[PDB]
Amino acid sequence: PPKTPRNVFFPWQVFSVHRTGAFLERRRVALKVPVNLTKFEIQSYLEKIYGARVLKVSTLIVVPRRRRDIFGPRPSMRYYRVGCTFKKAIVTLEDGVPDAVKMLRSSIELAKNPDITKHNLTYSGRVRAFKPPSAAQRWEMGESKYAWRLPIPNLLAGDEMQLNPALRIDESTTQMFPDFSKPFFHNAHFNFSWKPEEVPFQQTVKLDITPWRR
Amino acid sequence: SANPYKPKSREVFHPYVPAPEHLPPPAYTTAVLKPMQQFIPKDFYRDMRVDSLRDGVSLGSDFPWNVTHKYRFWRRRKYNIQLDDRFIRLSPVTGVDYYPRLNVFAVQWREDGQHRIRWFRAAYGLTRAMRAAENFRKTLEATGRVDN
Amino acid sequence: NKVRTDKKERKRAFPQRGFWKKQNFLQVKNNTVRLAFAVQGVDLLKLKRLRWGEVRKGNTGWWTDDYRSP
Amino acid sequence: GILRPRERLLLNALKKEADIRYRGRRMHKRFRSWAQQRVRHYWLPQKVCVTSDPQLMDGSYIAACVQKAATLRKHDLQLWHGFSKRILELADSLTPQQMGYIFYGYGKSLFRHEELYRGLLPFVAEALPEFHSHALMTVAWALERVRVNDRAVVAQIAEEALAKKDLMRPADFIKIVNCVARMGAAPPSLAAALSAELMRVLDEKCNALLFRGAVDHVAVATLYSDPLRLYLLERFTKTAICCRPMHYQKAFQSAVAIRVLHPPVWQQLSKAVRNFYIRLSLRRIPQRARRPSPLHWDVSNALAKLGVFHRNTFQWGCFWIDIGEIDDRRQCWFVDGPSDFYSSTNEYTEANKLQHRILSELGWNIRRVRWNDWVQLGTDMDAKVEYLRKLRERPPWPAILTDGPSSSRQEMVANLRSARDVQRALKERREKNRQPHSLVMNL
Amino acid sequence: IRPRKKGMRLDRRRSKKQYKHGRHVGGWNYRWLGS
Amino acid sequence: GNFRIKPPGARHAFPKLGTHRMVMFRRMNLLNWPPEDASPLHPIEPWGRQFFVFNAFATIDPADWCGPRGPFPRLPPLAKPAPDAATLAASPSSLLSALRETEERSATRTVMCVTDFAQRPLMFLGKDDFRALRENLPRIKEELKAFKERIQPNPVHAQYDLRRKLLVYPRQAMQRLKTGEHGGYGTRRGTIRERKT
Amino acid sequence: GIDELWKGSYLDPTIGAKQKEANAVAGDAWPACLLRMKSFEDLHKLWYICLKEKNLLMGERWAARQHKQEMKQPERLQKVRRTMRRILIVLTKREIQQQCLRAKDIL
Amino acid sequence: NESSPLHMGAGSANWTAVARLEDFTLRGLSHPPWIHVSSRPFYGAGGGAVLAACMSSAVW
RNA sequence: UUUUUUUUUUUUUU
RNA sequence: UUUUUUUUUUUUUUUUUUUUUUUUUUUUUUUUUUUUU
RNA sequence: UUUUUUUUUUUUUUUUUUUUUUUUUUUUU
RNA sequence: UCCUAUUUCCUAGUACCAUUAGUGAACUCAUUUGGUCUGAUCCUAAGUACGCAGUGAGCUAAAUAGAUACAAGGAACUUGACAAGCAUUAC
RNA sequence: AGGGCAUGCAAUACCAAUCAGAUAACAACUGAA
Repeated sequence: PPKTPRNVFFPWQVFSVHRTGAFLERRRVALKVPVNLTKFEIQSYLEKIYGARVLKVSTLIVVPRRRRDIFGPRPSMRYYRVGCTFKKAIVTLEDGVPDAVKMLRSSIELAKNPDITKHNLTYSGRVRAFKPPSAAQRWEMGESKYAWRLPIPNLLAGDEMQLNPALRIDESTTQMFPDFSKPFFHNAHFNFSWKPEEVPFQQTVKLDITPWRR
Repeated sequence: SANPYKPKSREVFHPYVPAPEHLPPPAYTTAVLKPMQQFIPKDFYRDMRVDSLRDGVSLGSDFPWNVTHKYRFWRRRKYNIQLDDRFIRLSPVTGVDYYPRLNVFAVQWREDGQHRIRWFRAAYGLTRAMRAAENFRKTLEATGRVDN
Repeated sequence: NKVRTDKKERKRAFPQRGFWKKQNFLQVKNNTVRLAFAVQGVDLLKLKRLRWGEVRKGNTGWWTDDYRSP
Repeated sequence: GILRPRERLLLNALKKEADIRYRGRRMHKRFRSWAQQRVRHYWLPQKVCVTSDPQLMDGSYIAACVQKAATLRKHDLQLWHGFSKRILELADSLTPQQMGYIFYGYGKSLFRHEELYRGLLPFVAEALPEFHSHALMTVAWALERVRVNDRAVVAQIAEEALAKKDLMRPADFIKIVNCVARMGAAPPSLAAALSAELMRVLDEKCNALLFRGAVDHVAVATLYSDPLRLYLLERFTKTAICCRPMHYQKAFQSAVAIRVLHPPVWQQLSKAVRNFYIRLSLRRIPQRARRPSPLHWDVSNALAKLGVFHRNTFQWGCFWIDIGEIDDRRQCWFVDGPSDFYSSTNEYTEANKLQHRILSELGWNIRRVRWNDWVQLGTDMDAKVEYLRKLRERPPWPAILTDGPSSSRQEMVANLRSARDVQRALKERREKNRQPHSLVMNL
Repeated sequence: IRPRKKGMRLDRRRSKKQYKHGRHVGGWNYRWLGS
Repeated sequence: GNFRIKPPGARHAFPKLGTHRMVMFRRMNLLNWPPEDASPLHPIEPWGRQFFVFNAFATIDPADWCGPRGPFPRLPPLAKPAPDAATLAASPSSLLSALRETEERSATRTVMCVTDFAQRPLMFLGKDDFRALRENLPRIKEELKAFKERIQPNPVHAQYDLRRKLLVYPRQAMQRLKTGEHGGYGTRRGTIRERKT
Repeated sequence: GIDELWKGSYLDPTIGAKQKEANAVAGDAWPACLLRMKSFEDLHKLWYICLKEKNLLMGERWAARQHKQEMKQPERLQKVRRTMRRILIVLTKREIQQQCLRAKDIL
Repeated sequence: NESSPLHMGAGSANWTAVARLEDFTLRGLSHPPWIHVSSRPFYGAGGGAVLAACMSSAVW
């Protein structure tokens, strides 16, 4: 399309909301934009015209698939496409957005319920999902495993929240505490990557590559 | 094949990891560890833990587990378990071998300056075939048909 | 191919006795969907089985009507 | 071609090693990015020569030169002092724009020279009406950095800002407020008016990016009213994503201080809001590398000789402690310095007083040691030990920190000069003792 | 065309050969507009 | 319930791998089996068997009972009727709310229950039953010990040994590998070659 | 704000069908007659108003397209397009005047 | 016979075909032929003000 | 096969 | 022995290159010419 | 994490593509 | 005052394009159930503290393609020892 | 023709020895169109 000049007095860009069949977060809205706009330009459009609070803008290229005229009584065998090439934009607003606008709904097909199913499904041929480490999970700016017992947080947390992790353990998916003396698994309760000092000494076994030498 | 072009030793290698010859001393070295005056610089433990594993000898009491941060291996960890230290398909008698595709044991021995190998089908039983091959080698050595 | 352009129509000409059924995988997929709806608390199987003009509130069925003689 | 079997092995192993090595480098690199941004909407079009004759220079020329020097990091005493000398001569022919540039340059360079600030202040005071947003911001920003409080002029600056609110920039407005709060020159009425204007500014012409800059613990608890406090606290939660550790730290500090000083306002917050702050504290916040000062080390040596166990440096939740006793953790010492007090005076800064009171409230036996008092002792260890011992037997400092006696530039200079030689003689004596000097060669 | 072969050939539009014929949909006798 | 209705977050908070995969599928079926007001389950070591004390719903007196119906006769509960449509129309509640109306049961029957590894009901015991069982414990240990002596080894092993000692046991061949042009002779011999100096 | 994108439209879940039908109603397009009498500022504001209406309309259009159904009251789009063209026509004539004048002086 | 889009595009593409000593007079679907196609027809009874005919000769 | 402020330019090297 | 890598760039060394140059972001610290060591 | 850009290395141009629209009086705020 | 000098440095919201992260030759070809089986590695494994995969019905004819077990003789067969056989049997 | 009219077809030829490319310091350096 035509390039955007420096000073824009009569913009022709047309912005619209796109109803996606996948699940979207609370603070996320899906828009349909041209294929000739930048992140910054998109940001400024919304910031100046609409005056909406914006944090992040993501962009994707959408290309329709090929189709063939095969059906009907008098098929032509000709190729075609449905829709048009566009930019799928995703805006991370400050405020929340209702799902009834952004997400689709249908009663005929009960399986089509992205809002209800949330991220439990992939909505595609993804047999295995992917989820990088979380902010809280990461070292930097991450929740501490030992900060709960600190004096300072408790002060803030006055009759308002319990920081003790022992009060939030699921009972239906936890095993009883075994004896150290007795053989036991590591993953049962040890949610870390270091051997506790409580555990007795463990022996080491070395493989024999040439036992015939004995 | 046991070709010359192979290491003479079969031990795990722990080569030295020398540092660049132009960098200054680390930051962790500026720490006062005295009982009276205590000073813990930033990332002191982080730097020192890594630095300790430079020599290659001081791998620590638990070397296989002091660097594997991945939970994949930790998940499988067990305590107070007895384990063997010998592969099932390894006879102590010299000259015995096993073949995966043929699925059979073989005995190598030299007679009159000529190499000869015998077949031992393991279809009837792994232990039975292994013991038969070992007994055949022992019979060879007892009757005196192996050069020495 | 969806476009129907490859030579995948050649084999189909000849007759066949039967074909595989990925029941194992399908079952798993169905189970996962069922679970994903169950955690929210809506029955999918029930709705996929009930008679056209049938109304069954909650976990109810034929068995319910047995003891409920009155 | 073909390679020798021997060589082949070595080359393949070397190659493999390369791969391994490359894999092993980008570990800690998390926050990096190929793309970057550079500010360019501030440089002048005209060309100048820093190394030129100052006499031939004019206001425009000098202004340009000053800023170019600052940007290029050409720290030269011989160069800077000539600039200052020519500026003093041309003080009566400086435009508001030029003045601002000059100020910005000086401040960026951190060129500690009160002689020029003191001479340029009065002319700024007269040209305040013709001043602009940029000039107004730069003046204060420079002043703050150089730590030269001027309650006579800073206040006027603020008043002119308020008058020109309709023409000012949000960023500059925010920075002015911040500066004012740090310098401590705003009466109640001024503070109130500033707060009222700030709230509207923030709520009308501020974004995520611009809002983060309004976060300041020193300012929040001394300038900001309850209505702005609550709005700030609530919007921070929402705008937290687009933040940095520097703002995180400030936020946390703010929270802590609010809790400690203003229970009512704290309770007035919502559950959700509260939870945010609650959870915040639990996270690990990165911090810059820190080490003891020479003064710190001297004090620590004297203390250790006195026979008391303590620590060098350590963090305590949200506040750093200079000295901490092991036998009685409650006890703590603080080593001050020239920077801890305003230029030519011994008055404590607002941040120092706030941190003192917060810990005193929390129950920390806090003691303070000055540098001008310490310097007098010279290089004698017994005098320092006795000095420390006399302090120890005495009660701790009050909750509310007070200022010291009067001072002067002359005295300051004298003290500095005096200390200069002490810090060198002590280093020489320290370094000499390490040399055994045992080996004797026949030759 | 290979790289070696392609490195020693000019473009067809570089010559006048494109204005020496009258091939068109109508036939073999094309008359330019405004002739 | 073993699951939190309308839980927070966008993903499950429990493992979905291994045995847990099966357990989730098994438990999803029954979303209300465990009473909201129930004691924690106590499994035993040898065989998966859990114990828990709960409160059961009341029932109509047998006197007023019609009779057994269907292949699984069961007594009716004791509950009050739901609001009628005429009252629900005037009620300020929404249609959604009105449609979702149910009866009201009375839970005043405290009982102990024993389940399997799968939390499958097996038996029900009351306070009187539990108290009575405790008085016969010493009398049952002696009976168990006395009955333990009547068990004898399995004669299968001895019969098999005697069978193999006094019967034939044919054995067939295995792995009859073929050969190409050249046949085998039981053993093979290698080749000898000289170096090129 | 962002709400404007769908507020008052068919997509709005906080209103009934009667309110949407009442909102759906529209008048005639701005003609050149009226557009000529206005100043630069009024035409500049009307341009943004028409752009906002087009952005709102497009959503409905697409929504309908999704279900393979015709959008209710499709003439709105046409109307807005005509008004947008007429404003620029006016402006362009205004400019051409000056261009002509300039030419004249040079000659 | 392998599939190589790189090869295909480097030897048989629009810019590669022009360098070929071939009969370009033949019509090409996916090529830049040199065959003339006679353009838009004469005018009937429509508005005379809206009949387009030229562009590169008239651009200003 | 070049890793975090951009260019020009000289020697050695794990 | 069949006789095997090095240029862009990084580090070091040697210097009279240059806004084609590092936030007008932020922290810490006793501190710097000539007529205060 | 790649692609882009310097080198290897090539107008050995991958039609409708690019840090590439006439090349700094830029109104520095 | 016995440290190799007690030399401030977390992290600037970030242009355009590629991506379905798991098993599986997923490539030319084509009689194409994509995914099971057919071969080495990747996990200190009583086969990984329940993983992947499995397609109409009926019936003693004979012949043919294969598997297991054959009295005595043991190359008398065939142009030719082709083929078949030996290499497991008190534990 | 009132107004408007993205992009591609490799374009200093409304002129000027030849020979790659945004059309090449001499020479090396060559020629049926």
